[PDB]
Amino acid sequence: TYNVWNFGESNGRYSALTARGISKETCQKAGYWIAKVDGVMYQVADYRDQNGNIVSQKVRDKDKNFKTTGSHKSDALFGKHLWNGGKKIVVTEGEIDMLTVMELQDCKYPVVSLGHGASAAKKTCAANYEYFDQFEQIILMFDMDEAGRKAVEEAAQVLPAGKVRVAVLPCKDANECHLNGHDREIMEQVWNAGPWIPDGVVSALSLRERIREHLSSSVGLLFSGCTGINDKTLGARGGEVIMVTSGSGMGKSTFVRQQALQWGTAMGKKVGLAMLQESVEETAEDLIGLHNRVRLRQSDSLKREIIENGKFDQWFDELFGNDTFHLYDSETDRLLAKLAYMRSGLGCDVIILDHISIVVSASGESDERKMIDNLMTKLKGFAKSTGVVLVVICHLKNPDKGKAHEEGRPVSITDLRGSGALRQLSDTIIALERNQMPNLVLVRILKCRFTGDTGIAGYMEYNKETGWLEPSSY
Amino acid sequence: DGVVSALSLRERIREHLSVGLLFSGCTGINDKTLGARGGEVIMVTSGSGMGKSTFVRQQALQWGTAMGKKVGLAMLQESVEETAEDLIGLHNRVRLRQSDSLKREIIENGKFDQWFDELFGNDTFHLYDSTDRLLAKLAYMRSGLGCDVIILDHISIVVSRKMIDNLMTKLKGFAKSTGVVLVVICHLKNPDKGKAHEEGRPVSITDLRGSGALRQLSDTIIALERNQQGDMPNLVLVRILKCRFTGDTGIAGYMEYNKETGWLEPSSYSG
Amino acid sequence: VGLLFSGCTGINDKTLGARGGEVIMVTSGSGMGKSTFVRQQALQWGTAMGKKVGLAMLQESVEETAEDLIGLHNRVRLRQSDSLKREIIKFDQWFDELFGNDTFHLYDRLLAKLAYMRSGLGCDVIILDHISIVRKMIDNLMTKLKGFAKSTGVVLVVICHLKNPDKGKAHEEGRPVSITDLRGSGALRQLSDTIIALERNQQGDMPNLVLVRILKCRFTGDTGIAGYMEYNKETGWLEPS
Ligand SMILES: Cc1cn([C@H]2C[C@H](O)[C@@H](COP(=O)(O)OP(=O)(O)OP(=O)(O)O)O2)c(=O)[nH]c1=O
Ligand SMILES: Cc1cn([C@H]2C[C@H](O)[C@@H](COP(=O)(O)OP(=O)(O)OP(=O)(O)O)O2)c(=O)[nH]c1=O
Ligand SMILES: Cc1cn([C@H]2C[C@H](O)[C@@H](COP(=O)(O)OP(=O)(O)OP(=O)(O)O)O2)c(=O)[nH]c1=O
Ligand SMILES: [Mg+2]
Ligand SMILES: [Mg+2]
Ligand SMILES: [Mg+2]
Repeated sequence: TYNVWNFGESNGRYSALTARGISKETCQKAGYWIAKVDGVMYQVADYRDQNGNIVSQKVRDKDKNFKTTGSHKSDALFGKHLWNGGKKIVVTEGEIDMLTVMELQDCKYPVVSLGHGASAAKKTCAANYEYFDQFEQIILMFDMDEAGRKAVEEAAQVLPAGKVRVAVLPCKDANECHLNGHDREIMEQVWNAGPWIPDGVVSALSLRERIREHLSSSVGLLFSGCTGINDKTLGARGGEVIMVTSGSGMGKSTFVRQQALQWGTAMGKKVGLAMLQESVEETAEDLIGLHNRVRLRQSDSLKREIIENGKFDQWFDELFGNDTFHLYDSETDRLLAKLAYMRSGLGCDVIILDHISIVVSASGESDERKMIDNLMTKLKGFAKSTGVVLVVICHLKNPDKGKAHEEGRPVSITDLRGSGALRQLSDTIIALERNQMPNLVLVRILKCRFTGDTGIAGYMEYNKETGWLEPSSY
Repeated sequence: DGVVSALSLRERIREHLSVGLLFSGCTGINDKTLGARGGEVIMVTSGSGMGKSTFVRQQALQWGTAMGKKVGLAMLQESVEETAEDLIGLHNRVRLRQSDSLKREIIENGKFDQWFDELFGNDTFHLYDSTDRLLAKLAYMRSGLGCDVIILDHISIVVSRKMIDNLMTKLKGFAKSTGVVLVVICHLKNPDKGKAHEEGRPVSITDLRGSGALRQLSDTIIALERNQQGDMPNLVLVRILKCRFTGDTGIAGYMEYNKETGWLEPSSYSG
Repeated sequence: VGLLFSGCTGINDKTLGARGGEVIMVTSGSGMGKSTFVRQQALQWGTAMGKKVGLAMLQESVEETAEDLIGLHNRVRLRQSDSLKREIIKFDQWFDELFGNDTFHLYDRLLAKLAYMRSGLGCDVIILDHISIVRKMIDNLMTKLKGFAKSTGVVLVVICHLKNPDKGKAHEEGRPVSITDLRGSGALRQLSDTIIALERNQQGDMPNLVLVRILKCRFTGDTGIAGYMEYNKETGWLEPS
């Protein structure tokens, strides 16, 4: 705080470092020494300019604190003044790493250190562009941490290209490789380092193993109720978005719960339901009677009879014997956190997002379209990063003229309600239509990205006594 | 001052003029707009699921092998393994992704490595893995790789009105300074009256999402249309919408899809 | 009367040509031919008029806008014929025929360059090719250019664009460009002196018949349909019919 501390007025001494692994000759060469002020021994490093004049002290205690004695610039490097050229420099992260590298080479290669570290490296590298122009190769030697990789990624932009090489280490940095006897690896990473490879670009030649293992694993997961759906779309796949549409009360949820039953029972996949039309008391209740080929909630006489005889526990045990059903009950930020907890932690493979029109209309926004677009692209980014089968349910809008959508109207692809990016970022669109013959439902495949065949996929019938979607003939 | 006289400019004009890249399939394009040139930003437009990626992938495949120029992709929409498998299947005439029993054959026969080194044997193709960071990556590809064709697969997911105008001015300044051939895919807006774009509706230049400067800062716009719920779903119509260098616009030709192989090949059709 | 226009000879029949101190705007859509129409007036005011012309190609480079002039003066579509670009490389005789004088001055912060072209060079026709790459920043720029044109008295021709129509056909298919269709703000139809619009049926029977519309005139005042020009794809000159 006061001024540059002189070694005479602070009882200075140039000695070795036993617990770090640095002899006294390298500390005599650089200028790292120890003062005795305020009783406790304080270590101190010296900053010089390009000429060689002392500009700053840096004082560290026994409990790893920092203390600048005065004006701290950004164009001041720890270890810069000793060299004024050369063919190869090694840039470190901390300050003991410079002593570590100059210990093992007997002062033969120019080694500099940063004055801020990895937090403010871009500021001290942008102002130091002119010092690195007189050099021929630059070897960056940072930590093997997240902040170290971020600093070596973001600090190689302001430097001249073609000279910046990055080395890897099995330690944290150079000092643990100096302590643990790994003095044979750090001497090879200086002379032979890794060339340019920024994250984001991938060469087409060095991709053989990933393409080899990628066509080995997924694929499959057939549908149910009809054959033409699997004849045209070839099932549901990881990383896709299948969007099922209908009118009002046309059977857009019954088909999805039937597919959830077939995918949770016949194939053994963990299924995560996000039902927002009803509570969790109902969407786990109808599956019992649907597996037992009846209508459970739609008959009051059978409810008391299965309460009395104890058959309800038998029906609960024969269905939910495995942990294959994860329910959810009802901002748009925490819902994706729930889906990430269902995908990463518990391990779901089929995630159903029912009735999306009450997560874009229940949020307070002035403009609905940008919110729908941002939600859809963030959900697609989630489904592409994790790679999970994701079914999403949305609705239709009002026609301009003619019949209504709930009386046999053939739907078009522009009838999706809310925006026009619901069909641009979805991977399969299935529409269900019927006419109130009140049970003849037809399936229209509007868009398929995997195959190409669209149009009428088939016909089904809804059973009013059991609750299944049976295939018909017509 | 940075003014330029037209008197002391003789050698710069003489050294400048000392056709360009051609399109594969629908040979009425390179007769009408006279092929692709350096410093161009080409726009590709169609409806939802009409074959924009399918059309641009064949152009990448035919500019990566028969011309010998470096090709840089940017698949912002999907993973690089999918587009790599699609390129490998498309060059060897055999539809690979949409066949399950054929993918497991070539990994155990050992001829997959015979397919891999035939087309990726050179350092031609360079893939990208998913605002200013993407521009920095593309500028790094152009500087330290020297690629001639750069493909941007989906511009709608880049937007996370003036934010699109600034991006388009920045891409135009990049393609003007570096002189790289840039291909950009963009989408159409929701029609408010009549049929949809997927049932053969003539696409105008008005239908562009986001802003209105997508047609004021680009050099050429190619639209593709095809009747989806119709009699045949593969006969496409190609429409040139704007060309600064030639000017002649309109209907170019017709192509079919060839469901077995996947090559967009031209065919004959009167009207 | 002042400066005359070459092609569409109903303009100087209606607004009596251009005059000093004016701000001329050409408003058309994408693919209508705004740069070719202003290029022709740049060519016809540098050799037949004898006036110093200051260009500002903010949209294109300086190599294309010079080769375009060299080709257009010699009746040859130059930049699009590959065989003729290597046949003539007689090129220096074509070069010193129109660049042998000190008439044309191209351009590769902008107002300082324009004030240096007016003061230090003596240019009387300043052409600004693209304005959209530069509500406050547009109107402030228009008032600064208006104060500059009032202080100096230089003819100024600036290209701007049209907005996106919300109902009906587009501007590229025969819709008449009204006075409302201007981007940025509403001061573009209040601070200029004349507005010339070009209309041509792109997706039509013939794409090479442009109609010219006058939208405003502070001297004569009469507006409406001017005439009809053809393009002559072999040559490239907009000629009236
Ligand atoms: C498809 C179909 C449904 N139904 C009955 C079963 C159910 O009681 C009801 C539809 O079941 P739901 O799936 O609950 O209705 P929905 O999802 O279409 O409506 P919403 O948009 O509000 O979510 O109609 C028939 O009777 N015949 C049929 O063909
Ligand atoms: C071009 C074409 C594609 N197809 C089908 C089969 C192809 O595997 C599939 C590929 O279409 P895509 O290229 O994936 O469609 P897209 O990229 O334009 O749409 P998006 O914005 O969602 O990315 O389309 C046909 O059936 N007939 C055709 O003529
Ligand atoms: C006027 C006219 C131009 N053309 C052609 C010649 C040129 O290739 C092109 C000229 O149009 P441009 O002058 O380039 O149009 P623009 O400047 O308004 O738009 P932008 O630069 O953003 O694209 O059109 C014709 O074919 N017939 C015509 O009548
Ligand atoms: Mg429902
Ligand atoms: Mg695509
Ligand atoms: Mg122009």
